[PDB]
Amino acid sequence: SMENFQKVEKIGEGTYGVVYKARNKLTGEVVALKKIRLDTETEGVPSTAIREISLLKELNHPNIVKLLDVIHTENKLYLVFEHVDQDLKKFMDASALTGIPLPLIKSYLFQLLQGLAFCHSHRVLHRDLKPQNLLINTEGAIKLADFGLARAFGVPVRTYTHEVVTLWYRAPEILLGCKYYSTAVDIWSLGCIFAEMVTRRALFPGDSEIDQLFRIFRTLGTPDEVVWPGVTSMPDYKPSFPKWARQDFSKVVPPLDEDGRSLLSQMLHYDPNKRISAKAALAHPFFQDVTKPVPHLR
Amino acid sequence: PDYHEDIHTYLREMEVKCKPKVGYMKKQPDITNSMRAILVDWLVEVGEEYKLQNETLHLAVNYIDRFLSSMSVLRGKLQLVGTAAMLLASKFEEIYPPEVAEFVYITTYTKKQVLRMEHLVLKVLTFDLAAPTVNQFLTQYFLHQQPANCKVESLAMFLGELSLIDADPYLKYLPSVIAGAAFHLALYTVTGQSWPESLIRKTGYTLESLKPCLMDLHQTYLKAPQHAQQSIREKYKNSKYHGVSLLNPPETLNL
Ligand SMILES: NS(=O)(=O)c1ccc(Nc2nc(OCC3CCCCC3)c3nc[nH]c3n2)cc1
Repeated sequence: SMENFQKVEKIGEGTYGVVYKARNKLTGEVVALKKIRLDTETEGVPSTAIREISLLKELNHPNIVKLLDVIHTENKLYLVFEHVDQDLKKFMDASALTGIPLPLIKSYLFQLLQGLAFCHSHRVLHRDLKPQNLLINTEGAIKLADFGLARAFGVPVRTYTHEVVTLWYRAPEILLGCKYYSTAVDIWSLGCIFAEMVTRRALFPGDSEIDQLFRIFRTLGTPDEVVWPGVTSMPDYKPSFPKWARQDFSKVVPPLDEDGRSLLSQMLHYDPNKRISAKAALAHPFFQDVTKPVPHLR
Repeated sequence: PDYHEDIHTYLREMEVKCKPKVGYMKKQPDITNSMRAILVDWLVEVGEEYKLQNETLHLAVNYIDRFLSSMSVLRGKLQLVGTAAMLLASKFEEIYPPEVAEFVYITTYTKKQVLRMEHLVLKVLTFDLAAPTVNQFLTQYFLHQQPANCKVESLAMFLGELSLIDADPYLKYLPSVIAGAAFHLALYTVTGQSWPESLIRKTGYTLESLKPCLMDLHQTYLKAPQHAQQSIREKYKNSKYHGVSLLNPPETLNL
């Protein structure tokens, strides 16, 4: 089964299992192998694998990581993916002293919004967008990866798992305990990442839920009934919350110009209903002169 | 609702691919529709015992029907298929699925058997478990009520769920069509209203295209207190579903 693959090295561990770089000996194709240990006498095939596999078989898109095969023993599960070259985080670290060219930031956000609009159109929530889960290749592509936290949703949504999204990228409606969250939670994460592509540090680096909320409030202002009808009724809202004034966005990500700031502000809207969809964002004026340059490093 | 139409269109495509084989039971040497009814009813019970989503039930039934579309099963192993299917549906759909131990307990078989059957069901279905259900179409149709009515909703779910029990006739109807029939029937029973114009625009279905399903569903509804399987009726007596199974079906539809 695994006979035609030669392991090269370990890449890392995401939500579940282990990923390795390998090569198809017969075709030359370099792949990413997600290795999942099963057993019996325990829980069987993990819900994360069930979800990821079934959803990734439907989501064929240039900006979504491609699932090639499932090799399924009684003991081990192996997801075979197309190998992508680097993750966004490592690339942002490497851009330490050059910066990332604006055309490349704009290309990446455009592509990310494409992959995300395709997911949402196919009733999939990603629920873990962060630079580590975003993969870039030598031809200028970026792709959504690690669908281990993804799920299929309904219209309208019902309550889904609360403990969702890596904290820095986690939307305020999750933080404030709302029983319905939806597609807008992925847009929030992408807004956080847009900002991060520009400054090259996380926009809201909290170490706890309250810390995270307060970092959000200090930047965008503390939400009230005017900006976000319903906020004060939310389960983990507190009247004791400090009431910070909203920062001018030109100060939130200083290198961004008018169009970029507008787009960012619609991605970071408190009210999930008012937050821009990935679909509507593709036609933002920010993107009028978008191109797809190869990355400028490697 | 930036995606309501995209999602509906996509579900309409997927339900055709996810469809079970309509005549599979004639090809089964050792099991019948009546045996399937018994199994489905028991799953309704498991659903209630564990407070599972109605969606999980609808998915588990889709997995069983697609499994039995290609795999011959002896009557003594039919409950093992149903258990693995419900385990798979729970892992996919539930925030807190029951553990394997709980499924072993609720059945007859070993943990080893259940887990091997799980792996078998995944192989046969080729891991394609994100299937459209009557439930997924109903919740979108519910958006077209003016105003929203809890009795209409619960009764539509009740009718859509009864359709799960009887392979003949319901295997021949798509989930979107069963959902159409269930929604009109409920609306009519409760308020005297009909399949709304906005749903014709959305779905392309009229009362004419829904009619054969409706005639079947209306008969199922009238004969429901007399059916050998009764778990859905009991389940829907609960205040959680507004006691809708206590409501009287209409004598005629006048379509
Ligand atoms: N660190 S890094 O910059 O050196 C680098 C990173 C990732 C990859 N390649 C790659 N990785 C995957 O998952 C890796 C996995 C690791 C843990 C976090 C979730 C993602 C894939 N899944 C399909 N295709 C994949 N391709 C190459 C180099």
